[PDB]
Amino acid sequence: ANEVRKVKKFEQGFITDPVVLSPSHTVGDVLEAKMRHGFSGIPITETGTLVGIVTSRDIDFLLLSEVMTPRIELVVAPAGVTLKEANEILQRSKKGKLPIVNDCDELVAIIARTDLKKNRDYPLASKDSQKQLLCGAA
Amino acid sequence: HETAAQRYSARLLQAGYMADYLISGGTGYVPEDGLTAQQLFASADGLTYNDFLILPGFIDFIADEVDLTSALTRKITLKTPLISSPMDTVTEADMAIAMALMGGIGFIHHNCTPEFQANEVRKVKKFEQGFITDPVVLSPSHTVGDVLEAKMRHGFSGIPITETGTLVGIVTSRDIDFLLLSEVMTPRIELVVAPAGVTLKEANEILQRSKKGKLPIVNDCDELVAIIARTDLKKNRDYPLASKDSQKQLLCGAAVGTREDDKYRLDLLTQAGVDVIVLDSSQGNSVYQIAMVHYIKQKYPHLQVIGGNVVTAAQAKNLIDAGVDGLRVGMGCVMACGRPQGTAVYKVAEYARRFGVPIIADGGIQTVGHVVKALALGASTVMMGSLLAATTEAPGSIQKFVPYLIAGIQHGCQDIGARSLSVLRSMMYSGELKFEKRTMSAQIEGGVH
Ligand SMILES: Nc1ncnc2c1ncn2[C@@H]1O[C@H](COP(=O)(O)OP(=O)(O)OP(=O)(O)O)[C@@H](O)[C@H]1O
Ligand SMILES: Nc1ncnc2c1ncn2[C@@H]1O[C@H](COP(=O)(O)OP(=O)(O)OP(=O)(O)O)[C@@H](O)[C@H]1O
Ligand SMILES: Nc1ncnc2c1ncn2[C@@H]1O[C@H](COP(=O)(O)OP(=O)(O)OP(=O)(O)O)[C@@H](O)[C@H]1O
Ligand SMILES: Nc1ncnc2c1ncn2[C@@H]1O[C@H](COP(=O)(O)OP(=O)(O)OP(=O)(O)O)[C@@H](O)[C@H]1O
Repeated sequence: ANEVRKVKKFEQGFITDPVVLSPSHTVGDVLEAKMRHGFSGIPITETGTLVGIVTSRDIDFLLLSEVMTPRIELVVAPAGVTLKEANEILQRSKKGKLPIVNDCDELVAIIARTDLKKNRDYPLASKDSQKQLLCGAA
Repeated sequence: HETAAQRYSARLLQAGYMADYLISGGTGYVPEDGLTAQQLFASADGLTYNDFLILPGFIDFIADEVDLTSALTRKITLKTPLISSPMDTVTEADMAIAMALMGGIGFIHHNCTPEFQANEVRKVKKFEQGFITDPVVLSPSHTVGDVLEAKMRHGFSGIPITETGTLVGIVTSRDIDFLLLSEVMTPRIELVVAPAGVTLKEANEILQRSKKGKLPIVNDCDELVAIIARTDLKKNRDYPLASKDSQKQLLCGAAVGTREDDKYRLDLLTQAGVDVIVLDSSQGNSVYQIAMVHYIKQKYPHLQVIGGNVVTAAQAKNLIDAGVDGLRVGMGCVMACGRPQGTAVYKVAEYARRFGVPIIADGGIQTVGHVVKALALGASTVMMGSLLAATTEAPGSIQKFVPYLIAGIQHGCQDIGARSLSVLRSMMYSGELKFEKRTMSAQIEGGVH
């Protein structure tokens, strides 16, 4: 059921199933996640999908808990956007993450700049009537 | 300097229990067992490092108090008794920096155009630890494609920019990832540049606030002088074994040939500021090497000169009294001349020592045991050969690898019971250190084969 959920929710540019950490978290248990999942730019709010980001450059000189980015991030997707619009925002912003936030002013999805370097046109879409990927189960 | 009998009797009296100090001094008797070095080489069998052992002594210090300070030449001194050999397969500007940061020295090889060797010396003298040596600066007139490919040429991609060469801005992959333009990238606005030359620990604090990947170093003229990269600040180590000159920058040497065409090579290297010259030659005692020696000492009276290879006291005499300040003691390690290396090192070291001209035991060293030996026989420094080839510095990393040899030498000179290589040699020449020969049956059983 988890795998199928993961597959139905793909969204092309956005990160499927992003990791949010809790502002009540000393950085060592974030810094090791780079040793667990490999990625290391983590968005930060109470438990799930507010303050900004904790990112490798914030930690690479160091213990502390939340002496990193408050709610003060650069330009972001204000509700939900086309991938082509976020591609232009990343160009001006130069930063590596781009949050998407809802009208309640909380994170709802996130983008990574490295994936925007490599996303493609897929005319052979294989999408359902709800415009998201088809998948099967044995 | 105190003998095993002096140290045992004194250190026993530090713990506590007469006419035993008054009837034989601090020499409270020890058995004679094994050969002094002068006896070992008396038989006129030509020994090499596999043929003898050093009978263990009395230990009264930890394996981390074995001072390794050695002397390279009459005036250059090193924190480590190692050297990288002047070979194309071993030493270039990268390994020369790596050796000096490990307290040794490196000699840049000479199998090249004279200009290339002078450039590789210049690259070593100007190291500065945290800063990027020889940064790449691009012109505001270039189209971005000829910057974006440099990432395909040199691999890095945060290029500082100004009129032709060492600031008006920067360009980085983040300025270029989405696209060809000619100039649209970050103009002068930079988040806390260094206004002049600064301490590396100050730049370490500036990068923490600034969060950017590059930190320009500028001058009161409002132009670049150097640049720092964040990735190097994450990793730069302590190097207390400094190997620095009086001007507080790295020592390095250069090999030169002895040909008539080499006064020009020697000029370019002395203009690049090289600290020491090794006269590369298969046999050093030649009229045109003694001419080359007299020529250097007549023209550049500051430059230290290490005499090309010898294996006899007669060769060592002719080069010393020509004025050289060192000696590569090694030859023939199929050619009809040469000497067994262990006998060469002992005989040349024992001769040179009369004048104070330390030697350099180059040739056929392939274990840390052989290093400890070559240092017990009289060599002041050991020149690591192809042992360093197939490391990542060779044209598994020299910075990580040299500490192994250091700890090995220290453990050795601890079992021998000598607290510092200078004491090891003093203990050898005074006949306090005892040696043993080894039949083939005694080394076919105990290692080696
Ligand atoms: N916050 C995140 N939550 C979950 N996965 C993420 C997250 N950030 C990065 N990833 C994973 O890594 C990929 C993007 O890598 P990215 O360039 O963002 O790494 P990074 O955070 O910059 O890593 P690093 O700091 O080590 O360079 C995504 O496709 C996804 O697989
Ligand atoms: N959208 C954003 N707006 C503002 N600041 C951000 C944003 N995303 C990340 N940051 C912060 O900016 C700095 C740089 O992070 P960024 O994602 O741009 O690169 P990075 O993950 O450090 O990349 P890299 O590790 O490869 O050098 C960090 O302090 C980070 O917390
Ligand atoms: N401007 C430069 N000129 C010359 N060498 C440089 C320069 N910038 C970086 N380097 C080289 O690149 C190495 C790594 O630097 P850095 O991590 O900052 O690369 P970068 O500019 O961020 O490259 P990239 O954007 O591809 O990751 C440095 O140790 C140095 O050897
Ligand atoms: N010292 C600086 N002061 C201000 N801006 C700078 C400075 N150095 C670089 N920049 C700019 O800041 C942005 C990010 O540069 P940065 O050095 O962090 O990227 P980078 O590390 O080279 O790229 P990457 O994250 O892929 O490794 C770019 O627009 C760059 O031109």
